[PDB]
Amino acid sequence: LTDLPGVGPSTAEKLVEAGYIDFMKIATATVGELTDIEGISEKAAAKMIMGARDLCDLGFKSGIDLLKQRSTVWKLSTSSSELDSVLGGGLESQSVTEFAGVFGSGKTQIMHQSCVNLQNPEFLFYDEEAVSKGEVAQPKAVYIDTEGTFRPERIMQMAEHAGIDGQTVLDNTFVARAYNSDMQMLFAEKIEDLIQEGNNIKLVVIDSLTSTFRNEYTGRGKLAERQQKLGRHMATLNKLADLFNCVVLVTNQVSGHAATFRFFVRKGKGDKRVAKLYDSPHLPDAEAIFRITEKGIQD
Ligand SMILES: Nc1ncnc2c1ncn2[C@@H]1O[C@H](COP(=O)(O)OP(=O)(O)NP(=O)(O)O)[C@@H](O)[C@H]1O
Ligand SMILES: [Mg+2]
Ligand SMILES: [Mg+2]
Repeated sequence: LTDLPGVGPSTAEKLVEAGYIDFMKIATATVGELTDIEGISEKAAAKMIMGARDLCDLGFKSGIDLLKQRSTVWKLSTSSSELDSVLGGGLESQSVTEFAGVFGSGKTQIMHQSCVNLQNPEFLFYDEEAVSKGEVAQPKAVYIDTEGTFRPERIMQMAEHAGIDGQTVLDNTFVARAYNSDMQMLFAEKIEDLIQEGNNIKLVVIDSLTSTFRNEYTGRGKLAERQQKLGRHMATLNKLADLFNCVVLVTNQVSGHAATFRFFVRKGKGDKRVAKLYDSPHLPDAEAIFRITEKGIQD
């Protein structure tokens, strides 16, 4: 931090104590965020922000440099061929993907499968020229469970069928049981703390993203307070995904909010499930057929 213009030993201590340990967080911070650190002037805050931006090279880019930025995105396999294809490779890091669907369509199953797949290095697709092995080493997941449906037995089972160690998944997955939107949102904001503690959080799951908000803001009169709260939640999720190059997955039961990739899942015959991609930034709408068995997601 002292490398930053105007930042000395004392200021650096104030910053690290306020959660600002890396340059990107400072480079992308508002003057308000820093000035509120107390002892950090608005003039110094402005100087270090401008300084961090330059150190991080946050300016105009064009040509081949545009491709380089896009290549920092790695993708996680869903264990389904059709689904990975519809996704253009797999679940994207630096974006939020929503799996919406009717009761029992498999939203939670997909969340569990992703936690398991994170521990199979062959399921993380990336360009080794833009993404180093070190960046995706010892990956960990965070599962914010707002429904109470996290099931360690299912993790063990899916892991077994995938040929990987179930306990290893459990050891590298953090679960937080949230009973309301306040806890849900706070846990999400605390993920940055886990990373500062040395945990390479590469997958974040929110199951469910919308349940608490709906139960708390039923009265369709104060829909403003609700949309404001959820919007701030989503903004935190998107920034977290971008800054820490990780995959953010969220579920939503449906029989409006921001999400970069949107799926609607319904049941097929028995084992069968059909997931319709109806919104993404660069892909055409398409449907993927897969199944959910004791092995987890397959086909
Ligand atoms: N161990 C398992 N073996 C085979 N199928 C399983 C297993 N566990 C779960 N399933 C399937 O997963 C279905 C439930 O999927 P689930 O992910 O909970 O749907 P959901 O969308 O999250 N439901 P909800 O949260 O209520 O809206 C079951 O009813 C089973 O068919
Ligand atoms: Mg993003
Ligand atoms: Mg569920």
